[PDB]
Amino acid sequence: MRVRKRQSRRTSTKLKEGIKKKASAHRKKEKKMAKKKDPGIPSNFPYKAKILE
Amino acid sequence: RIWNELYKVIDSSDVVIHVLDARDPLGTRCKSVEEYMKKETPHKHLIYVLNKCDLVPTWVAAAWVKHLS
Amino acid sequence: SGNGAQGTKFRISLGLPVGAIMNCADNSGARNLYIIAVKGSGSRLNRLPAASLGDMVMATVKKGKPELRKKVMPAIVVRQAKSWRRRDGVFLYFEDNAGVIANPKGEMKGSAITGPVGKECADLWPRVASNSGVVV
Amino acid sequence: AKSLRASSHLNAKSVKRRGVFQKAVDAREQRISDKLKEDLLKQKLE
Amino acid sequence: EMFKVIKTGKSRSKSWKRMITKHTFVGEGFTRRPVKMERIIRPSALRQKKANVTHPELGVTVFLPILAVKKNPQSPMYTQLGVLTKGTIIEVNVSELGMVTAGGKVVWGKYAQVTNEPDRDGCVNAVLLV
Amino acid sequence: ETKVWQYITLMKRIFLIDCPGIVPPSSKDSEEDILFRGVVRVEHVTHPEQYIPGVLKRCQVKHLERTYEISGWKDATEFIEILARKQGRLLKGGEPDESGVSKQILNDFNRGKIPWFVLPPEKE
Amino acid sequence: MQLSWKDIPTVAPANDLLDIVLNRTQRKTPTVIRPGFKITRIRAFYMRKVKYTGEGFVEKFEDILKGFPNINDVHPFHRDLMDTLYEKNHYKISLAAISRAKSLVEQVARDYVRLLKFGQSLFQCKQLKRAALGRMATIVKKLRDPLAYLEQVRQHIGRLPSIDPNTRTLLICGYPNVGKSSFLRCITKSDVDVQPYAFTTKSLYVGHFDYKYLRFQAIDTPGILDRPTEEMNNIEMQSIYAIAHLRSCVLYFMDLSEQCGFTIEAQVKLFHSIKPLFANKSVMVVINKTDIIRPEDLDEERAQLLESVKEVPGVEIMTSSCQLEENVMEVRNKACEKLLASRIENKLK
RNA sequence: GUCGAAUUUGGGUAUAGGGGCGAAAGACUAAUCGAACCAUCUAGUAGCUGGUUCCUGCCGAAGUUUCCCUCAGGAUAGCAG
RNA sequence: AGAACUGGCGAUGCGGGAUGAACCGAACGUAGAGUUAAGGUGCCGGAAUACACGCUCAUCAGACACCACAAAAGGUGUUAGUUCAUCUAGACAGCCGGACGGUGGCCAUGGAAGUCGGAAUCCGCUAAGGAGUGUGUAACAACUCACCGGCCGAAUGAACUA
RNA sequence: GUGAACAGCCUCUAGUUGAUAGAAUAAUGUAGAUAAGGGAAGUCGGCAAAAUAGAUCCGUAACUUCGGGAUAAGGAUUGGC
RNA sequence: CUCUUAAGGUAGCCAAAUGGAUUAACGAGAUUCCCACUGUCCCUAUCUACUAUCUAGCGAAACCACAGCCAAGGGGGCUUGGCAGAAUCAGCGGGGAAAGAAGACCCUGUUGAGCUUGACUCUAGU
RNA sequence: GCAGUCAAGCGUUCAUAGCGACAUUGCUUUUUGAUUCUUCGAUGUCGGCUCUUCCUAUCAUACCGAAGCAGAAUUCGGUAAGCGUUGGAUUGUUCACCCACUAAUAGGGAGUGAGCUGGGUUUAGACCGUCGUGAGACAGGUUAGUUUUACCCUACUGAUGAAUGUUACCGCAAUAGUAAUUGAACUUAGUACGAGAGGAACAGUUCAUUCGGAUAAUUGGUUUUUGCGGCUGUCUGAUCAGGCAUUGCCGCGAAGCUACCAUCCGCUGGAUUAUGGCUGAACGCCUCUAAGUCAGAAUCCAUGCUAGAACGCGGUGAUU
Ligand SMILES: [Mg+2]
Repeated sequence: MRVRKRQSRRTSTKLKEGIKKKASAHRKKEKKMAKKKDPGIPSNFPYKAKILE
Repeated sequence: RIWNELYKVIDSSDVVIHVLDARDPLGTRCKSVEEYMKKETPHKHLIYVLNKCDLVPTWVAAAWVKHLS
Repeated sequence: SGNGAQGTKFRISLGLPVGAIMNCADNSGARNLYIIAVKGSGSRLNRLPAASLGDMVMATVKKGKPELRKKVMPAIVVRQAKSWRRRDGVFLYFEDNAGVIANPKGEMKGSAITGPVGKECADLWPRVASNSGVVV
Repeated sequence: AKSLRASSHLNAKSVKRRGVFQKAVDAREQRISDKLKEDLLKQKLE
Repeated sequence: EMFKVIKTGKSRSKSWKRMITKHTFVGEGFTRRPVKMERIIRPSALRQKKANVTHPELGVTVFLPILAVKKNPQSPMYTQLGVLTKGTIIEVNVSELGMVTAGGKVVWGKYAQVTNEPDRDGCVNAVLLV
Repeated sequence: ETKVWQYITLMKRIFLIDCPGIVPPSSKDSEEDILFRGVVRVEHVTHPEQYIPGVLKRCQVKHLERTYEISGWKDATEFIEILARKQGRLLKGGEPDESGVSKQILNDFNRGKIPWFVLPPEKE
Repeated sequence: MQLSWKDIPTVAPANDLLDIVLNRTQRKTPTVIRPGFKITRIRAFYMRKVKYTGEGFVEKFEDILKGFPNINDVHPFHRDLMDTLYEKNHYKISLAAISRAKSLVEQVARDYVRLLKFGQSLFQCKQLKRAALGRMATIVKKLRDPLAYLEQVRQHIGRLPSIDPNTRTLLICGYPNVGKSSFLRCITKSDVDVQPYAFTTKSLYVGHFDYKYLRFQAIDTPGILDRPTEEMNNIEMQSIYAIAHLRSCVLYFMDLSEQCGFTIEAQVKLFHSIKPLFANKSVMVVINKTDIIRPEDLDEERAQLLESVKEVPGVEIMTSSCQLEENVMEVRNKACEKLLASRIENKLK
């Protein structure tokens, strides 16, 4: 009945630049932390036997 | 407030002293605090004092000091 | 509106703000009552609670027998001293404020009430009417 | 306390209205129409 | 950090004071210094007379009294101040654990290193140095 | 009077200190006993007159007679009344001010103007 | 209080209790705070949060500490009954653990309200408040079993019959299936099962009835067996305690009929083994199902066993049966007569 | 608050600037006093706030390196012509 | 956080991201014609309410910085895939019957017979049948399920990925 | 004249009619007051109002340096012929 | 190098009236409490004199980049929307580099001095 | 929080190279409600008088499910902010708690640091205690101490105004707001519920609390009607009759104003949140849901009321 306020969808330029800096920091951290069987023939293929030969 | 001031003066005093009214020293005792001084701070002496002797007969103060000695 | 009163009470002018003194009206031995709260009082900001004739109210015994002192007890007003419009169509007011202590159930404590009792109070508390030797 | 807009009290009043609550207004409107016709005849007579 | 700038007097200009913001083992014989000479401060609420030392052997953990702060890294003047700060070694009364060195001289004290930061919680956990 | 502690010096080798009076709370504190000990200011008590009877429990009758020097009282109500009459204290037309005289009675009991003391325990 | 403590605060399992407490703390207290707020503001916020959680836990524990009967110093009858039912020692240990958890939560809230004042950063106050809430949860986590036991005994203790030992009473006793439950159903309005199987009543039953312008409460008991006062269940011990603690003419029903297949000599042996309990009770034996046996035809050898019941002066072998209720009125009249004759003599003394 | 007194006050005279006076507040000293006013040195001292006036075309960088206990103050390679 | 180098600004206009210290494009004399970038082509706003193939009903989706903290999963809300099993000597579901006998197995006893309490849990016959998955009696009884058999029939079931 | 009084008010000789005004009496303001019942429950706080006020007579306590408290306090009266 | 503790029953030995500082009076000094008292309040209402209102005449002051409708985004003006009809009169104190004021409070001066000392250089006087 | 254990998963041998969700073990002051008469340095101000507005993380009111709910009473959970959420004591301080009423005295934002206020940003006076040879501040405390709107603009509450050929009357309504809330006495009833202890609910009636709009019919208050009568000083020669004493005072005092300090009133239809069902596949069963659909909250929209676009509109009379 009484509609409640919805969160704004605006880009929030400040938040955009902050998310970009946080993404660059997370990428640097994931790069720093990085230092530490074939599927086979799929089923239901009509010509599975032909590939074996 | 006065309790925090009491704990501060007790921790800051090398030798606490406990005055007692001559009219009724047994009723002037601050019991439960002397046990805290005995336990948490054994080094503290907590010597008794008996002021206002003039308001009571001298034999009464003499018996009081003899009992608290 | 309060439990132990027979029937609903019609509105009448208030005249007993909390803390008002009132003379004792019964043989319980209290010399005067000092109101401290009014049961059923309408809560409001900045509004001091006040009572009226026939209302129950807690009150300490400001004077009287020492045994009754140092305790608050329920009390029913028997006189208001403030003008109020009776439905019959004539204003009236008691010579002085008065009341009587009573149990929360409303049963009377003293054997009898001294002095005239307001009709509105006797109609609301049957025990007060039984203990009242003079109605109006 | 029940709200003045509460559906239950409104339905109870609507059920109560069917009887004397409507019959009284009906008889009142009938008497009013009769008095109006009488006032009209009193003017038309003169 | 580690030194709050306490201010005093009707005019808070010099303020002549500092106060530790972290737990400290003041010692059994503290006997608070008189306030006029009191520059550093170690408030009693932050003080602790015990630590939750845990013995790696047997998996047991026991609350035992602290005894002394032996070696605090990062300017061991903090060790003179008794600060623990997640890594300081501390002597502890290990007699409750039943340790007994060879030769029949029963042990009643052993080193222990605090792990949990005192500032973030009131408990003073430590791993026993076997 | 001792709102806060203050440092003091004597001989340069020792520093006196004082703190506001402590009253370890207990269920046995027997409020009226808290009043007889002087811990409470008598001026603020709602009913000074009701504490009067207990002052007779401690002080000997001969001292209260010699001091005031009103005497002949019983139950302490006649005490307060005769004291308010002889002292000139009274409410207008004309009842004695029993409460104000009771305030002075409690103040004298707290200041030691009326001698009193608990009996020391008997010697072994 | 006494007399059916139905006012117990409906204790809840420790998991649901901690959940309700954390929810009430998150909902009632203010939540939003920002790093830019003054450090004193964040400190007062976390202090109010910890104090609210501690006060809520203290209230939740105090309501249980106050609403429980406090079995000790209530009455020997109710004390022995609750001991036979809820294992009195465990019933005390549970509430003692409740009080211990309450004192621990109090000490934790106090130590954390004291430590919190010195926090120099929002993260430190946040970690301190989280540590206090987790200590309170761990204290609640150890209370699960005692809280469930308290919830069970509350569900059982809240439906116990009302009774005042000082008030007039008349106990009933006998072998199972004798019809004592039918006698209670006939003598008073209280409903009780009358099924043929032996122990139709696993617990005490009560039933008020007026007589001589005076109230009376018949009290059926859940059977008794001839065992050497050690091989017995709480039900039989709870019945024996109801007799030992309750004066005023306990009734010892008996049935000579082949139904209730215990030999009448066994009934006399049980009456003799229970004889000492009745030293002041003014025993009134009441044969049951007389219509199907009519002991006037009883063999003289079996009748001699009734003479052994007569060795105690106070016994009276009343006759009664459910099929002829009119005799039950005479039995109730004799019981109330002996009761008044004892009580009036007790009052004049 | 005081109003018979260490009381209030008119005129004259003496105390005049690192001085005078002060029942003492750094209080008064001509609407200015923890040091009054007038004219000269004097357009003092500028670490610094402010401003720095008409037009067009070409070229056109800087925040980086040494040297004083050291911020400060600056000297020095470098950048452009 | 502490060092090196490559770049924009500072000294910088112009087009777009509704605008913006950094984003994308981009070599600033005055104009005409023409061709383009980023960014768009329903209106404000110049340009297709174009084409062809797939998913979305959200009780405030979405056009969001979203290859970043909440982000680990939960939804019987949808679509496409991987793996493991049954099957006209009958796949899932659907309706009916059996679900047996030492036996009411050994320990607690006013009573636990599968189902208030503890350690085992076999043989006998079957197509199968468990000292018993649950409902309910004081116990029993009875109902019901794991699995089989009776009837139509053909694709069906489970775990993960997108 | 009234009045204890050169306390307050009116009048006698004498001196003035000078302060910008006309029309209504909105809100809100400055100054002076009243108010049914409670009488400080408002406020940090009896902040401000109010209450006794002159005179005749009774009477006046603790303390005290014996001088004071003191007009202590609490009480009866005040008109006119 | 030994070595430290007895006091008795309501007022005492007593020192050549008193053993007082817990001191009387006095105070535009500050503080606690009681009687009367009353609109501080319950709960505000009314009256009077003058402003405030229109009018006859005279006639400023502060301030003034320009003038003033708002929501969101912009690391009162710019962007997207809601809107928006001359001129105006009386209350108004929510906002306006609106007056009024903003200071108190934080920091550096190489700059002025009121003061102090076995800080340095001098010095009346002795 | 610290130390440890299994592993649903991850990962070149492979979890035992390493990690690891959900769980779990040992400690933080006593298993007989015993104690807990602990309260321990916030260096920084927070707290209060009038008052508007917004949120749910809902104390109460309204509608529901569960809980050993037989009743009453009570706990949790779902929706729900439409209306309520009180009068005070304590400063030898108040980052607080108590009593009493009420259905309840729930938590938060703009706060209102030029609306006013105490603690306080408290400079110039002084004293006590600390430091320092001294000047002075300081581990402190007390005392007394001038920051003074708007007539400018805008916002809000009221009030005029040329322009619909002129004027006057009666009208419609887009728009913005909106209001009523809570408690309790009869009957049901001493009935269901209970062996008792007590003790329901719905419909039908009747009063009360807070708030809002109105009026002086009656009571109180208010007096410049200076209306009437009286009183003091003084003056007009005395009486009568009159002036001043800043409305001189007193007793009453109409008209007006005004007080829950007096009185009246403040409503009746739909769509919905949680919930309970219908039919009905998805999935040959089932299913309140996928379609449709019924009942239901103080909710939303309406009824009604308030003002009426001064550039929204209609009818009517006169129109020199
Ligand atoms: Mg039976």
